Amino acid sequence: IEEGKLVIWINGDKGYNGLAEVGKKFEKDTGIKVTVEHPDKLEEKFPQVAATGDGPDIIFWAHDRFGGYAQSGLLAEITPAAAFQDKLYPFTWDAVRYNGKLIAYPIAVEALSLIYNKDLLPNPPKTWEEIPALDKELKAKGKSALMFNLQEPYFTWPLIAADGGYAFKYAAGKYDIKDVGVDNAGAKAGLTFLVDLIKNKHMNADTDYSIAEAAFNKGETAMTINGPWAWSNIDTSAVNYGVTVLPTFKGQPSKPFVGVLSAGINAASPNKELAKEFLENYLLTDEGLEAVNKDKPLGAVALKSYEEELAKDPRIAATMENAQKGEIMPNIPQMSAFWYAVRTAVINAASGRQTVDAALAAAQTNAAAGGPVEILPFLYLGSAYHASRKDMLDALGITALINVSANCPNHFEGHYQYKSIPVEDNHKADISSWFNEAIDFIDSIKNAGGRVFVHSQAGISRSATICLAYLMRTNRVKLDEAFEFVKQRRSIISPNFSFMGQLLQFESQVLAHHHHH
Amino acid sequence: SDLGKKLLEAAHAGQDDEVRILMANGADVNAMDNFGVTPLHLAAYWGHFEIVEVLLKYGADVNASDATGDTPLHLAAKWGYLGIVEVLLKYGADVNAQDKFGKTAFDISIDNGNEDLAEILQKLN
Repeated sequence: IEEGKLVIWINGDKGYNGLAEVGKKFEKDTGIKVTVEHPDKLEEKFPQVAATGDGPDIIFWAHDRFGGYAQSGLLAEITPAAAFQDKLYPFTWDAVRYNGKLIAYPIAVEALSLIYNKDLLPNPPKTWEEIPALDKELKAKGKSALMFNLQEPYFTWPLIAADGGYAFKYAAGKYDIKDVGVDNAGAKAGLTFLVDLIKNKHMNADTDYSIAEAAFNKGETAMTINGPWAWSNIDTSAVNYGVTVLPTFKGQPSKPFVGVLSAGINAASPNKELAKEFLENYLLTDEGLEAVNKDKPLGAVALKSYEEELAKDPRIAATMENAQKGEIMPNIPQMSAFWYAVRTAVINAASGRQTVDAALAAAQTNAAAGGPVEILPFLYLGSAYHASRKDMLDALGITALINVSANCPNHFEGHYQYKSIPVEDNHKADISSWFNEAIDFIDSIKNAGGRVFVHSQAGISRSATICLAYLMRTNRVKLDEAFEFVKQRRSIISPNFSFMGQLLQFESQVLAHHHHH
Repeated sequence: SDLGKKLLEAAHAGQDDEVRILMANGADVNAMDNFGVTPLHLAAYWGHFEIVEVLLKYGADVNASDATGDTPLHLAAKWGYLGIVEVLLKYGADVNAQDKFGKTAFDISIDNGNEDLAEILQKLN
């Protein structure tokens, strides 16, 4: 960075020019230049440049990414006074707590709401259960009741969590990374209702974000589910719309995820005291947030005094009400496993590829413990434990297994095609003489439209070796490139030294004639 | 397969003649999508009496349960479709079949306010 100046990164979908305007007032009062940038994919650029010791002094992002930044020591701890904290709602400070330390200033509160077309539906439904009957009426007039993104679990979570689902359990100031709540009775009930909506044709499993927004903004559907970032496009569409509390399910509030847009101070910044003065005395004021909100709406805000003004707008009152009934997104790194696990579960349940129970059972284990890893779209790697979990194999679309062991059972014959490679995990086993047969089996399943799960006992030596051999042969790459590729995706792989020898010998066999092209 | 998918769509959409054409050309009247939903399920849910009739005439399973436990009688009872319910029963629909919540068609009709149909179902065992 650079001393005596402040550099701020904030996403391009935010009021960055209102923020820049607050910086100019700071510069006018102090002489301290403030520069606001909005790089593409800044949430990925930040961890790279900040580990160097560069990047912005201040980064704005939803609080959930900030736990990962704080794990890598990329964010400075802040210690605002109790008199300052009391200016903000207590739950927003909770969202920026990591390992007992505050690591950002809360700014705004973001939650999904029910957006409805007042001309098609002057009185929006209080419950999810009445939406099928509403869709019957509207279909009779060439419209539909409800379209929203079914591809991303962020958007289906409010229904799934309503009756008791949750991501990670919080207790005693800490998330329990092994207590996931995606396969409890409440989550099953919510996803079961979502599947009923789809299988009965009230919604289409292929509706994504763009499809739902276009249909609502063209007056084709009476309702959507979306956040404050979408209001501008609706404003342009001139649809006469309202924003309200989400429907209940079994009488329980829908429980959307809550994101707190937050301002973290780079641990490498030489301007930490300046950043704190800017954030506490300039941004987190009625006038500062008003300047940002004018540019692009923040939704609800963390500052009590300004939230009370903004809440006169019912769209913002509704955002805050849905947030009160929601669940703060856990800020722990294990959430990346959660998002992938639950994304797969919802897509599989919405397409009928898995039952609700099996989809959520697989996602539960994936999020709380681990699971088989994708190597290529048709090739997956894991353990004998995974080979006993039909729900976890089905979740990946597995149609065939290579059992690379002498002892491990085949649990599901007649559901999957099995291939046996009977070798031991030791220095005497000749695994390379099975390479061609394994590769031919993988390609055979691949070209029939299937997917292969390769496993051993631990999924770290015999099965990893077969996957490495497949990659080297199919892509004409060296051991070191394939190994790094697989290690990146299943970090515990560790082929025994004899297998590594046999793979290096295979490498010179695969590439012996490659230098001519 | 291909025709089965078109028959499912036409049964949902209420396209009488398309249903008949697809059936004449070999569409499985017991076709299933990934939810185990059949054309008779969709015709009953969406209120297409004539499509329900022709499907049953040519061998649609009146007691098929989809992957979630719903029978066609369950789906018709949700909306109080008395004509459809009557022809389902005539073809042997089981009034006592239970969905995934343990509810019969009678319970389902009350749960959606169709108590005129509940009164008729109550006299049946």
